Amino acid sequence: MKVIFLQDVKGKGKKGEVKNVADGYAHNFLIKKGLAVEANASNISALNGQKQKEKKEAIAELEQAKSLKETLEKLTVELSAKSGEGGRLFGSVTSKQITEQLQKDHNIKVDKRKLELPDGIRALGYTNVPVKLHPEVQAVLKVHVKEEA
Amino acid sequence: RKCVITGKKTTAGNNRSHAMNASKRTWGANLQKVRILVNGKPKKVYVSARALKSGKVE
RNA sequence: GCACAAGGGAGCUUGACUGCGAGACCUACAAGUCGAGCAGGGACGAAAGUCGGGCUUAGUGAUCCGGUGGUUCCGCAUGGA
RNA sequence: GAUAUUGAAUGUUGGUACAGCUUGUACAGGAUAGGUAGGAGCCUUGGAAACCGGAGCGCCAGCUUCGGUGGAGGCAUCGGUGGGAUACUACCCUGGCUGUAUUGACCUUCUAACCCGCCGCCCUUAUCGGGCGGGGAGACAGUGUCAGGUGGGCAGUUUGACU
RNA sequence: AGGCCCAGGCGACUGUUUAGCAAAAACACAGGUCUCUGCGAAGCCGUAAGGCGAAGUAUAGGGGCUGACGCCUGCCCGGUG
RNA sequence: CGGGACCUAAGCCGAGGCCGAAAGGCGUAGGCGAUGGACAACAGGUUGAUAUUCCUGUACCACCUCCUCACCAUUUGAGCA
RNA sequence: AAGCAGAAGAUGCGGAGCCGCAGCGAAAGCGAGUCUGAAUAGGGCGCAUGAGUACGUGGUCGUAGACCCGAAACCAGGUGAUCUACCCAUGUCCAGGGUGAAGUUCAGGUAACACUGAAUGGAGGCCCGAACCCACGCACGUUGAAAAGUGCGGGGAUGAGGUGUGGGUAGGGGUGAAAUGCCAAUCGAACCUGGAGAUAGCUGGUUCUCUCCGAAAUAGCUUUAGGGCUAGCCUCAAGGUAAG
RNA sequence: GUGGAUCCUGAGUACGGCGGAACACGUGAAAUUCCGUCGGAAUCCGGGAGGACCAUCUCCCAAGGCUAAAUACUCCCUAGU
RNA sequence: GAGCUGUAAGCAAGCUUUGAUCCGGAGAUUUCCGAAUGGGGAAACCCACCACUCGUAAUGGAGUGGUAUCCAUAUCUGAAUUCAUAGGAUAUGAGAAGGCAGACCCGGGGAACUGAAACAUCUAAGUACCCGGAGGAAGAGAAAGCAAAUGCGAUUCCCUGAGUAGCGGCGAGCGAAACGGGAUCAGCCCAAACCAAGAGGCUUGCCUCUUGGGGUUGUAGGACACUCUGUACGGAGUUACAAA
Repeated sequence: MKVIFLQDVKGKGKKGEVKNVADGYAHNFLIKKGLAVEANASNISALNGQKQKEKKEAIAELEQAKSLKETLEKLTVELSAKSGEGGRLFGSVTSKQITEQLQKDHNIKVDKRKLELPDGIRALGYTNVPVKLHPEVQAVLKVHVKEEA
Repeated sequence: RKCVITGKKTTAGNNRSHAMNASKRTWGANLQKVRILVNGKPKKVYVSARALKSGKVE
């Protein structure tokens, strides 16, 4: 009544049940070739590491989302003019590139797949708001501005 | 007939029936032909039902 | 064996008793039978007295094993069980 | 038979644990109101009383459920001839019900243990045995305890004395 | 190197049986019938493995009963299986 | 000649193995085992004896080349098989 | 006492223990008294009325072969189908004389058949009858020639047959055309070795002498009635005394 | 030796149900110990025993392995009785 | 240190005071059967193979060694399958199979006669007997021990307790233990936390594989940390005490 599947299979448990499991069912099938289990001290703690190892990874991921947050806010004004012209309109295309690529104007780089703006951005020059959306867990804030040339 | 994993053995006993007389009766150990690993690779060896639970992998 | 009624009829009634018991009969033993009288408390009768179940002699039996009550007894170290 | 070997599901059902709602209706309050810690508060066009039906409950007195209509309100507590006592908020319960959460019986089916005096291949020249694949069987069987039956079929003995 | 003719009971016959008291009216047999058995068999010999049945397959095997052949083989399932 | 340097039957032993409190039981491969199959010597003589054994004649089977002839072929392979 | 010394001897030394000195009650306890009982009542027992202890001899009783003789039979462990019962495998034996079936052939005969007559053919738990296998008659045998045979008859004698050789089945068993038969001259459970010196109310036998006393065959019971235990009767010893 | 902030001190075991044996103890008021069959603990604030069981108290650390000598017995080699 | 050639005492031919015959220690040879073990086998026998040697013109044949099985350690190969494994080949093995003191004690099997005046719980008994094991002793043994106060400090055996405590158709019978007195008297280690070395599954990490240190106690001991003292001239040792 104590095993650790980890590799859930229709069983009332995933990542390995730490509480009362089925018995005699694993003695010949589950354990053999299937998903070994022995929820006995030794094997337990070891799973821990992985669960243990990804407790370290949990830290990692959570903080990936929230290192990177904070990292880009105080940013110097994004001065990427989008060819403002046309008697009061623009020429430059404001969509995905200038939004994200506005970071390596010094070096750092990002991924265009993180932008957060439902509507496409009206081709203006004003305070183009850029709510950096790296991951669901963590959101950021960026800006964009157009100039005349 | 003896299993290798443990020292279980047949042990003679008696049938103490009502108005115990009582008739003799040997008691064999429980056993299974399920495969066990000795020098590689199986098979085959008998195993006690008690030892078969948990413990050594089939 | 009994009309000095133990035989029949009524009144009051439970001695149809608790501890006993000097001494004998019965005699392989086990057991069986009678008993004056002492004390505790009573019944009847005014008292005297009588009552330790039936006129007498049969109507029943071990030990072991368990059941149920009464127990200022014991109860595997000490307290209870 | 149970159990241990001893599988996975489904179906039914049980057991509980949980969430929730409704129900608890004793002269009396004022009734035909579970109580208890709080609370002096209400609630009402985020449409109130009222009715009208659906709906359940029931002490068939009443309670409730909803909505129709309605159209601006209902209270109590309190004072009270009942053990409390209510605008109520909190709590947890009485009945009931629903899900949830787990299990164990059934319930089927499958299928990797197990099972093959089944087939091929190899050991290996070998109907033994075994590997190895295939197939059928299957959570049984077989065996292991444990229990009840049947059982001269096989044993141990008795079956008196007086006369 | 056969004594025969008859008449009845029992047993079809040949055969077999208590070596060392009884050879037969006994036993057995073919036949008849019932029952069980689907193969890893029912029955078994064995704690088991193995083997018989069987290099068989319900027209085949195991067991009970009855005894060639002819005429037949009636009734009863309450009780005991 | 009979048996063994040949074979196999009933049966037995039996590596590993299958089973069994132990001892052992069972059974492959293999082996054992004639009462069977295969297999070359026949006539007279001889002693107080033993003679299809010794002997006088004629033989027969199997195997081996210091040998004697005959036929062949050098992996296009004579032959042993 | 074991034991430590000491010719494996005695004697030592070791007081661990044992028994006695006063019990009663089931115990609690109390004590020359204690118990039963409300009981300074009664009664049971013990006191009052006082000898044991350790060895030696003997009478005996218990636990052990327990006084010797004797079972049939039980269990355990082994040995044997060289006789016999049967099975398996492989060989071998059956002088001769009769009966005549199926089938076949040739003729009769039919449309073909059936059928009919001769020839041919040789089957049979067939007939007669020797080897052989048996074992029904009688007699002789019975300290026999012999632990089953002989003499004269009899049955089967080509088969459910006789028989050789080798092998198999082992005793709470095998085998058995079955009778409780057979398994080494043994069979309702074979043979030897062990438990066993089994047991036994039943049987037989207890071996030197004298002297003194001297019974009983009844009762109560008893799975007892052909045993047994107490009482009746006997004997020895110590006391009471002179009870009879 | 000083310290007790952290870790160890013998797992399918120890025990319990069922079924037996062995402990003088015959399954009962009954241990304890050793077996089979199923369940199955704490681990130092711990555990076991002290003749059911519980609390207290008193002792001891089981589920690992070693151990001479005191003791028993002679087929036998010496000597003696 | 004078006779010897066994019984065997009579017979032939010989050995020895340059010392036999004899007694003892250490050896040698040691045929064949026999656990047997090259193969088979009906015990005292047959048939071989592989190398060396003798001999033969050659075959045949004769002597010397090896060749049973299982297990253990190794070294190469190699089936379904590719790896691999099973399996096979070869080498190294005073290993193991056996015998027996009819004895003694442990383990696993294990009755019945008998007693209970029968017989079924029990007795006989865990006795006879079978098997597995050993050793000269084995078993047991250093506390989950007794036990009930000023407590005793491993087992074994002997004397006691005692025929007591108890068990028991509470029948028949069975039968302790502690304390006390003696014999002989030694007590230690393996597992587990931790350190060091080697590897290896894996996600750095990490959790077990192996080899040595560390450490083996209960008014608890040790790992860990902190103090000293040591690595000797001390102690111990082949019988436990680690091994020799």
